[PDB]
Amino acid sequence: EPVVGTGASLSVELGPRLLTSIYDGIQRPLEVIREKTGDFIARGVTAPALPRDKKWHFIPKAKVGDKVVGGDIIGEVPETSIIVHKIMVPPGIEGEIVEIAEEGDYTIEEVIAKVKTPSGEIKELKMYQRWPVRVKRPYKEKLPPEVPLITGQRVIDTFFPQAKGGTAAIPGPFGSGKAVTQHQLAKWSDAQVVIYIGCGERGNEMTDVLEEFPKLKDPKTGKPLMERTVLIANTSNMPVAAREASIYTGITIAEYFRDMGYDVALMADSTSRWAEPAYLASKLAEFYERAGRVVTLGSDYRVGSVSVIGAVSPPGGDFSEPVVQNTLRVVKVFWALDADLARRRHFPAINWLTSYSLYVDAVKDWWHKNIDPEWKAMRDKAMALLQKESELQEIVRIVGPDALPERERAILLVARMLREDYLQQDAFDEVDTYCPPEKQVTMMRVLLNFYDKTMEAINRGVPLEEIAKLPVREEIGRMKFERDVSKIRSLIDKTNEQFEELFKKYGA
Repeated sequence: EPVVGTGASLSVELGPRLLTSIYDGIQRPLEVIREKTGDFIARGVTAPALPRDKKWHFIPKAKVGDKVVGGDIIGEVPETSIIVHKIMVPPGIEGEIVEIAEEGDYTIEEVIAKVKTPSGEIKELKMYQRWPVRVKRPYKEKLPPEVPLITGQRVIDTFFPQAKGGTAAIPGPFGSGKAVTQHQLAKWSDAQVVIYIGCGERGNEMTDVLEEFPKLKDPKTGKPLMERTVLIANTSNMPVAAREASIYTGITIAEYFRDMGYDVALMADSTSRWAEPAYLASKLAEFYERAGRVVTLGSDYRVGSVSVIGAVSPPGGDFSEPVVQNTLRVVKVFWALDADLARRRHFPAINWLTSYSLYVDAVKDWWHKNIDPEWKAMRDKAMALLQKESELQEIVRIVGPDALPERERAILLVARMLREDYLQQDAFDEVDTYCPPEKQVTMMRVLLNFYDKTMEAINRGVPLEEIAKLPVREEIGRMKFERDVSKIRSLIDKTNEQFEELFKKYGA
């Protein structure tokens, strides 16, 4: 073993035709054959990765004379109907642009540019580039969690935010119908690009993909969702070596898009031991370490991100070890899908007592500045509400509802509303399949004002049975189905008037 270095350098190729592509853990097209891993390097057999014959339209964005550093965008190629693919000087390369393509059509092998480094080396630049998957793509700076990744799902966006660049986790195997939140996240999050790692996929869980996935429309555009997605399959008779590798391959394609200025979401998908602890906590850590929002390389000042959502399919129902206990230490957000919520058909079945996100403080300020100054104070009060509900329910189990004073009945009432009116969301409703930021905070105020007003009326000796059947209530329940946000907002003044009436009819 004369040679050295730990690896052959498992490169990935990064250029046009990533999107719509379906690869495996090392980057070869659909329906492919067998590799081998280890301490040392690895071997292969055959495959290509981005077409060498496909002709791509290249628009130059720089003239001969321009000084460039690694990361600068020298050209643009429209890849799909959605993504403009941005062509960057590979990292490590700075100089004078001495020669540059004229707007036209080229294959990826062509030299679109040439750069004179300061030693004097002319360096040849094509529309694609290579990177060692095991090595984190560099950037200028890694910014603090700060901008939320807007999911359009109320419980997530309000109670358990994901930061752009953050890391979340989520139970079970992705491609299954006990949850569709997985899918919902992938299509609604305001990332531009999605990197999916479908993983361990079984028996006809690959046929779920190749058949349906290219038929999926992207709700923001009505174009294939695939046209802003890279797909990375981890099936059963593939080697352990192309599974261990995959997340790295994936996160690297991820880094490549954020380097463009994109926000990308990356979704991973363990199954019954995603490969076959020890120090293997580090191997996972350093995967998740590679998530982040960054000032990208470039001479312009450009921010991109890779936020990671990781699915946690355990050995089963136990959710205690191995992969499960370790992953939760690393991640900053857990959305706990709870089969008992699912059985009561409370969807999304995210348990509000046991999920958690450490990015609330991080993101409150985006919410306050751009959407509502009252955001954080509100989610807080809502949660306090729901926490109280949790406790009263324990007791009411033991002693029944008759024991309860009005005040308490008022709280179970409003909690209940909070649960059915806000936490519950209709993934299948044409309006409620997505709840924009401005809508979440309005709905929130409506409920919380109802609450404010409920207690007050109670403190004023109004019967709760009166409030319970107050008309505005039934409208509040339907709220989520209203697309016109200010029709929703009017429920506040409406709640007020109905309540005023109720003070009158009891006078005092």
